[PDB]
Amino acid sequence: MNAKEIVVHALRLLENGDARGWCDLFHPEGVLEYPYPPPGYKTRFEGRETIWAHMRLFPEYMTIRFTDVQFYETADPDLAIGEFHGDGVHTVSGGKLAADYISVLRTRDGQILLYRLFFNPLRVLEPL
Ligand SMILES: C[C@]12CC[C@H](O)C[C@H]1CC[C@@H]1[C@@H]2C[C@@H](O)[C@]2(C)[C@@H](C3=CC(=O)OC3)CC[C@]12O
Repeated sequence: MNAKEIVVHALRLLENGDARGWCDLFHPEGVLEYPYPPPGYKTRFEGRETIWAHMRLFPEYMTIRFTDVQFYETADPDLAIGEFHGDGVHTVSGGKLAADYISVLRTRDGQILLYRLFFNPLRVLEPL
């Protein structure tokens, strides 16, 4: 798949609570980044296993759906840059996360080398 197809397939996996499948999309040496992380969190997760250690916990703590996926037109199909919106619900709290993302994804042969995901960490600290 090209980068834009991988992005949309990745969002679909997360919406279904399938964090294992989402991590499976990364290259073994692939990198997840949160350039604007919530206080305390790392900004960079290197390697598929390190990413999985982090993401495996998500499905139990939160449910999410995405909307408004829009891509800017790049030159190379293995790069996608898109904005979208996520609406998460904390399972225990009932608290809600409403986030506008911008993402940069670099792919190589159907696997993710870089998934750079900008969001406003203030939306995380202020559930609704
Ligand atoms: C930073 C974050 C904040 C909510 C909660 O504390 C869990 C952490 C780790 C997990 C993290 C959320 C923020 C969320 O917006 C994420 C970035 C969200 C993602 C959206 C995305 O495309 O991939 C990941 C799913 C869950 C998420 O990966």
